[PDB]
Amino acid sequence: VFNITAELKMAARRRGEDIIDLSMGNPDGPTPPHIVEKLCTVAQREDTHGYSTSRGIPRLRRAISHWYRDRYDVQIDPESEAIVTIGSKEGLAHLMLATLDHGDTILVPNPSYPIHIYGAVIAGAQVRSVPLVPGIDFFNELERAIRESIPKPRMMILGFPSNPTAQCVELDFFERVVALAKQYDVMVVHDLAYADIVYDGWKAPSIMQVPGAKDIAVEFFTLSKSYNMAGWRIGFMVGNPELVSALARIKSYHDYGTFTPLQVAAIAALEGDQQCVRDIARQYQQRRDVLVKGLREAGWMVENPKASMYVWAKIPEPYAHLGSLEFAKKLLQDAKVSVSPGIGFGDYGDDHVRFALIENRDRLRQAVRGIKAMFRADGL
Amino acid sequence: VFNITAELKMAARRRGEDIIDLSMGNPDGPTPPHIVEKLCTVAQSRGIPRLRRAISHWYRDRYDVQIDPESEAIVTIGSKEGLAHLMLATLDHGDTILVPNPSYPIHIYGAVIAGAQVRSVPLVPGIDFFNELERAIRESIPKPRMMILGFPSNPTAQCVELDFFERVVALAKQYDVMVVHDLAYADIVYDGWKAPSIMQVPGAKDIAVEFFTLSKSYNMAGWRIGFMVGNPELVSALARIKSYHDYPLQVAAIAALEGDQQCVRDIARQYQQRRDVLVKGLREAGWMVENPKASMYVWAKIPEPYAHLGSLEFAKKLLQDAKVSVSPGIGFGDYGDDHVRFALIENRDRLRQAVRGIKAMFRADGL
Amino acid sequence: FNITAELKMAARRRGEDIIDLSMGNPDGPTPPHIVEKLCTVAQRSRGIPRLRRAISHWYRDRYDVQIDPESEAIVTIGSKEGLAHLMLATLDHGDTILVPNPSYPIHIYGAVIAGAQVRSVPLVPGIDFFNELERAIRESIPKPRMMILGFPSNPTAQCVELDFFERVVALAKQYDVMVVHDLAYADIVYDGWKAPSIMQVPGAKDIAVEFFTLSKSYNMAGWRIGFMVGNPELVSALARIKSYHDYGTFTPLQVAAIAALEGDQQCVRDIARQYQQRRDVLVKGLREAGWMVENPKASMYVWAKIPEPYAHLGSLEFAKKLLQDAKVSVSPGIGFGDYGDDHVRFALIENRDRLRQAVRGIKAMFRADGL
Amino acid sequence: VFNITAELKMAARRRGEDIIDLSMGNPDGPTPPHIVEKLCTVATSRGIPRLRRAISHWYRDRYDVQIDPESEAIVTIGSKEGLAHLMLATLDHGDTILVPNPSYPIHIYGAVIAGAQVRSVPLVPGIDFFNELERAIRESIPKPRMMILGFPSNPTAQCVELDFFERVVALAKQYDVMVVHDLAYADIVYDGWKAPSIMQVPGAKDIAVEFFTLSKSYNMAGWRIGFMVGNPELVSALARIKSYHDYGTFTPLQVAAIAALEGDQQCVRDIARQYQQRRDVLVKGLREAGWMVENPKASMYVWAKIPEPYAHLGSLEFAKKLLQDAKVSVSPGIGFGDYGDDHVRFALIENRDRLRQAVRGIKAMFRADGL
Ligand SMILES: Cc1ncc(COP(=O)(O)O)c(C=O)c1O
Ligand SMILES: *Cc1c(COP(=O)(O)O)cnc(C)c1O
Repeated sequence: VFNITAELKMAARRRGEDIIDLSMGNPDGPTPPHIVEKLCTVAQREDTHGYSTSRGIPRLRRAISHWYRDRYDVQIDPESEAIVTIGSKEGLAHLMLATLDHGDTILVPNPSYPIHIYGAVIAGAQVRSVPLVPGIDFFNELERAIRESIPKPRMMILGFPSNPTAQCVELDFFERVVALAKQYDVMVVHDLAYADIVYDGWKAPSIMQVPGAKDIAVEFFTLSKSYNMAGWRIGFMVGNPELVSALARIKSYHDYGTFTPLQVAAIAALEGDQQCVRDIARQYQQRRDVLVKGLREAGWMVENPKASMYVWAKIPEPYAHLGSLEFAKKLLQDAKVSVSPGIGFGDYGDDHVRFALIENRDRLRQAVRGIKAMFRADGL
Repeated sequence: VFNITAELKMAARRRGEDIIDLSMGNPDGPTPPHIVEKLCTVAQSRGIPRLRRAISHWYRDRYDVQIDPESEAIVTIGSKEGLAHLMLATLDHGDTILVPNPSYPIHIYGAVIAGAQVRSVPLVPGIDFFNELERAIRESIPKPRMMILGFPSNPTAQCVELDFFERVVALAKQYDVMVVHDLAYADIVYDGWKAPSIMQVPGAKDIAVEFFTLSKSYNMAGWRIGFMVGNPELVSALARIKSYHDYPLQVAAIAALEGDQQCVRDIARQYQQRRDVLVKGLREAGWMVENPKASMYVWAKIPEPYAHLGSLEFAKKLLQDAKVSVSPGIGFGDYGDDHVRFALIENRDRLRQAVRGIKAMFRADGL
Repeated sequence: FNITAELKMAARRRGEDIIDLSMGNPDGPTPPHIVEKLCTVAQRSRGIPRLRRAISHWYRDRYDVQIDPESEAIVTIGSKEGLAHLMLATLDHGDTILVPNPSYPIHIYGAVIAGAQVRSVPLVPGIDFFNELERAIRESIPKPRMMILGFPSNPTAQCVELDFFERVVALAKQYDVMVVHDLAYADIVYDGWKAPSIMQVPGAKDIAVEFFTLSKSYNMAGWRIGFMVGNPELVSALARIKSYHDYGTFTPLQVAAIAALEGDQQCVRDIARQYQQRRDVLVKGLREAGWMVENPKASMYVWAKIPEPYAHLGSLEFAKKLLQDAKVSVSPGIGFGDYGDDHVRFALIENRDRLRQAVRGIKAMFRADGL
Repeated sequence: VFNITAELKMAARRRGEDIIDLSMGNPDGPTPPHIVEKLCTVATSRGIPRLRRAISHWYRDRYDVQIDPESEAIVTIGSKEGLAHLMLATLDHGDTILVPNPSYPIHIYGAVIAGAQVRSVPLVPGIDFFNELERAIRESIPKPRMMILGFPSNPTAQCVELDFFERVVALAKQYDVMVVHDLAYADIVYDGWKAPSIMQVPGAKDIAVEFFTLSKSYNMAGWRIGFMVGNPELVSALARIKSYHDYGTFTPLQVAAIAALEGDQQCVRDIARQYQQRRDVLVKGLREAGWMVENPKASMYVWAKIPEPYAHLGSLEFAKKLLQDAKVSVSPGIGFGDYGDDHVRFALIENRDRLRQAVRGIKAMFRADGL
């Protein structure tokens, strides 16, 4: 369905229209200079080679261990419990191949990030979606989902802060999941891509802070959003040492490691001064504030996200009959603002659209003006 | 879990106990002698045309339904097998199907063949089955390929009216989800209650198939002869799968269908009287079990004071203390853990003996 | 086989008297003492414990072989269905099995049901079979899970000695490839011969199972009753699979199976010797006509090399010629694998007079043609 | 099984032995500055149009082949991964693919990971490869869906001419078996020899695709960039699976890739020359010691027949001896398929002084063995 709104947008650009594109999570801004300089400097050294070791260069797995200790007081063995990925999409897709085949089911929330589905369907797995929405007991539905699939699902894939809803959970959420996943012996994957994209002084919890999460869980983190990595993919997975090893084995038949100069560049991102991450977080918080306040002054009472790069907006009553896909087309044609239709994230999302905070503030104000002129011209 | 209770039962008889076996669902009764005689005489790809003509007449005479015997009917060696081959023809390996909970698992073998995965759908008092069915469809990605239903129902004895089927069929067509219906207990009905066929619903043949076995109606337990009727493209799919075998009870089985039918009535009558003894008996003992309106089963809710134990442990209690073997409800799914299933497959004297074994158990536990 | 069965029926609807030696179904009646028990018990998960005892005694008295009735034998609803279930128990979807070419396709149903791929191993005169079998084992990755064999063979009638099996078993142990052997035609033996069991090879049960269908030895076509013996862990696999499938094998057939296997074997001796006399009439008639066929020593088939003037036709089109011109239906050899395409199969399923009418139509065809 | 050889090597280093590592074929030389520069200054699923145009020009200039950049070309993330995805897009459980033996093990793996089974076809002096190749097609049911080839070859260094490819293509077209060709070593050619593309065969595109990686030609090892050309449907298939995975655009790397293809091509010739010089030193050195290895005509590899006195040890054991006695790590031929158990592979990935050091170790080992 995102193909549909990608086409309409591109048609609008080719018509010459000035479209505020708030429909993708591609960071707009530049990569921090220390990171780019390392990459370039290391690539230019005659002794450098692109290929590296199966699990990542030891110094980088060390940096990831340190990142866990410092942020979460969590122990990750760099030798056995950490592995460098070529971004989390690669990482996940490969964990699924290693772990899933025809005859297996994974559980995903609805609405959620569709990448987690594709990988599993590509690996041969079936997907069972679990409602994650206001006024439904998630833990009842998750436990139903486990009990009422035969055979039980091998795995459940969660991601907080959430894409697309911006939902944040505290540590007692993770305790429940973990105790539940151990009870039925279902593996937990957790996607921590938005851990640094956090507003109002809040911190994102890792699942690896629960005692014995390592016995049942793995956790993916990507550098894309925290460090504005554009046209570069790198991250890691940690936790259960057998799952880390199964990802290592599958990867050795696919790649020669992550591009070495990018791995060295990741060391410079993860180590040392993290002001560039706080600035990126801050830049999103203020874009959030212009968007949310502006939509509200126009009479669209959108909810204020506590994290992620997304405002997950409930379709106003007077347009609710249209559906998300139809509404998002209207926003594009009438307001000259590209959004993602909520239905693209699962059927429980059809009453919403998602905005990504990827244009600057003036542009955002221009998006708000376009939406407000639409309301006015529709008689609202 | 049935293997668990089939082995404790055989361990009890290993020990010289007089166990009243009400746990299998297999007729004790004699096959009508005219059918057995025709087997003796005969001994001296879609199935025999004659046998396929017989099902067509059957479908017309019972249900006013048109079945073309050239294309819309196929003989099977039983519904487990036929369901296996359909699944094989219709699923990609690993695909999903919908099974009610609680229900008799006629899919297990198909699941082994197709690598099928089951989404269990609650079919229980208190919950809206259609909302749950549509939910399970929607929430499985990709969509399930089929839903397997059976009325009258094993193990619940739940019967349905035509309007259920017109409602399943309308929903099936809405999501292009194939409907398989097992009419195995169509003749075992009580009190002028009657069993509709999903094929009475107009346009059913665009989305549904129906299986019937001879084993319950005619006491042909293990003769394994049945048939499938429905969509002609799915009949043809089965015929392909059967043709890979490249290959007498079929012939004998003609007598069952096109012969005199009083024996089918007499069989249902036998089960009805048996039902009356156990139900009456259990109730004298204060076990206020529901009277079934159809099928060979009494679906008994576990008395509150035995509720804590769960179906498995109550069944162990029953086997140890009352010398009666029952099917624990959880063998039919988690939504059956508060029941047991009795099969009316012993004689009435023996049903009485079981009633007295249950009573005493209750006398000794202070009820 | 469908093609030739359609042309045959076409010819009959046109009023032609076709001598059908194409189908392969026993025409004789089931011995009374067998039928008797089917009737009587009908009126009144591993197989009946008594029937598995009758299998155990069968192997002890015919092959001096110990088969433990409680763990090493199991009753089947025929060998085709029995093989499918074994395959479901031991194959992962998409795995490969080895099969001789040419051979009768008893594997096909299992292959489709278990999702198995097939690798054929040429089994023909002048090709080292063991070379090809091991080569087929080594050139497949992952290793094939099983090889399927059947001696006396359908369609070639080939017979092997006990040494052929001790090499198979020894090879199968080397690579850890399961052996399945089909003893179907063991009792259909001629001229004083006794057919050997793979289970006579010491430690055969470590790597192999053996299947017997009652159909051929006892005129029990359509009865769908046989057994498997061998490895206890493979038998237990089959017992599990079968428990999901059916409540149990039709007891009257099981008790009929006991009459067949226990006691007086005079009726199997008589069936054999009948096939022998039919063999002699067809083999002799065909040679008299300058069709120099091989003579089988077991089984019901005369595996007949296509005469050279008709070799360019292939087995399909030549068999069509037999049907059209001689009024005889044979099974083309290609239906058994491409390495059969210079043969046709004859089944000894008509009476001697009918077999002579065939030989006669065939003689006239050579005479009408150039030969 | 190259894990055993990599573990022994690491053990030796851990003991301070100076090991000349000629096992894993990892290019050791630097990427040309002009390529690497484009990484610094720049920092759909079919690829940047300009890159696909460069691909097109490369096929037109080198081979006189027309490849529509719109429909017949796709940027991969390198051949290893790109092939792995083509396999996931085209293969599942129930398929079999065909691979030579000995051959490049990474093809086998992508296929297996996708769930295909693999049938290997001997490609060795003394055996007729096309006869065995057609047998492998005909004797597997279902018939294999694809065959994967690569010349010049890893590990054997075999080079073929266009005549070879036009017989593959015709055989492929006769049986409708797709053909995958790996052109990774197109530029690593010696002594004026030249490697053809399967696309020079007219109608190749109806049945065939070709992979080329920038890794060897341009010392871009681990850069995760290449492309695939040929059949538009297999190209579209690769395109769709890429969309769903969304592993990334990697414009900087595509941009660098453009610099490789459009830049001065002398660096490629320099790279080939360097390997030709290292080959001259290893071949001449071994021969002076009395090990008369075949001179490769292309590829980073010397494919050395185990000398007769050591033949009996087999390749893994002879490789181990080479590491212990000569202080040289080689890859044992059996890791490439059973038909390679009589060779070892050297990779020309160490400089000439080091190659001299290897040779001296190997000579000292022949001398201590009295051979
Ligand atoms: C939940 C989540 N995980 C991962 C990613 C990005 O993954 P990668 O590291 O491959 O860039 C995103 C970007 O959309 C995301 O939203
Ligand atoms: C091409 C390549 C290889 C190939 O050598 P093998 O030892 O045969 O695997 C290895 N590593 C890299 C980085 C390569 O590019």
